[PDB]
Amino acid sequence: AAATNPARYCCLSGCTQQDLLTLCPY
Amino acid sequence: PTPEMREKLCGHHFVRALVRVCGGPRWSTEA
Repeated sequence: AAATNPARYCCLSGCTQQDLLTLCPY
Repeated sequence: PTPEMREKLCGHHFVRALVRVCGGPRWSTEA
């Protein structure tokens, strides 16, 4: 279910509160 | 104020948004 490195991935393209909603440790 | 515009989150942006969005570890530290 996991993906690549979100920090890098969003840096090039970006991430929605959805992505970030699932990237948080909660 | 500003929705999920999937803007480029380069680590830090990615950090703040990560929070703005959900939060993260604690972000307290000095709190």
